[PDB]
Amino acid sequence: MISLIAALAVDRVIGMENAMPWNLPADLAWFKRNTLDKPVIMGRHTWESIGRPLPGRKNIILSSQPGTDDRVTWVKSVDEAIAACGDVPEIMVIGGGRVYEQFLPKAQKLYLTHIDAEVEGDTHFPDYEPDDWESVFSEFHDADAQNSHSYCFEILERR
Ligand SMILES: [Ca+2]
Repeated sequence: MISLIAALAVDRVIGMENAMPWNLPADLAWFKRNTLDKPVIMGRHTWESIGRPLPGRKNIILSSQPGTDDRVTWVKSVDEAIAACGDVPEIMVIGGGRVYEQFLPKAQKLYLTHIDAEVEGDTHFPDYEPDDWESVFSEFHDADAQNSHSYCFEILERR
């Protein structure tokens, strides 16, 4: 099964030109726990922003161009990205906006972090109809000494 994992603020904003104006270590723990030892699919832009391969995860990068980093696997299409993952229990799509948009229709589960922040962004998580999904897990947290804003984790399974 294919799953998407994403952190969205209001209006489904997931990305902008500059660094995000929030500090959320708790989402980073969440992210790590949910993707550990599972193959991750990402678009070129996200790859560039992370800058190194994610440790203890097979890394698949989608690009129309030839790859520039032999440490990861580069694919030229959605279908090949899938095939390069092999036979695994769960494939994680970690971004970005263009990528999620193409994988949403094939995903069976979503791992979302809702952040209570209003930011100007140029990238949005695709629109989804909550009714097509079953909320299997949800858990709210207030901002604290370590997390700049309140947030909520939620796990949705396709009905
Ligand atoms: Ca922003």
